[PDB]
Amino acid sequence: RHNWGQGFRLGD
Amino acid sequence: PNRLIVDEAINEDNSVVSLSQPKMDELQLFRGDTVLLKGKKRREAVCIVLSDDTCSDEKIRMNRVVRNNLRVRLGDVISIQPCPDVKYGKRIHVLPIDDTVEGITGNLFEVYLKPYFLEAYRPIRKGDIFLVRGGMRAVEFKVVETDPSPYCIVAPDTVIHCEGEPIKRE
Repeated sequence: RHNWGQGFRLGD
Repeated sequence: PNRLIVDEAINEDNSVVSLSQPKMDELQLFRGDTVLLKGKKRREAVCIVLSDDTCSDEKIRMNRVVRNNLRVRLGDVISIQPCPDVKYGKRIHVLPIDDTVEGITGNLFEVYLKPYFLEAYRPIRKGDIFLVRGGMRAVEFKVVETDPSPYCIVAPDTVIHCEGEPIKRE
């Protein structure tokens, strides 16, 4: 199935 | 679904489509609402609707990115409807299109995605292709996953994932 990996919180 | 003829954009923001105020009133749309668009080849898109004072009642102004995403040209017809259910995304996963990131590219989040998304509250849909200009490179991305699925708004708490193998064109 899907591998999301790691990410960044967008913020404001 | 109201049907509308595709016209050129004046506002060049990828997330925006424009309608005449009378058409917005007829559809009960408010400035800034999320709308669901249907194009050719079973393609769908989510956008933010604004009014435009030169727009013909039976037309919709949309930029080239949204047109391409819907597989329509200027003069083709789309359908529009309100899409009020769209929630703030927990997380999204986008991958660049191989032929736009051939060779060395800087960090995709820093150069492209952060500036693109920051404070824009962009509605996006799984399967969308969008274009970011990172001075003077233009990178195209595909939305490979959203949570919730298949669409969401990209908001401050949304975690943006862009790791993985580049997507092959077509």
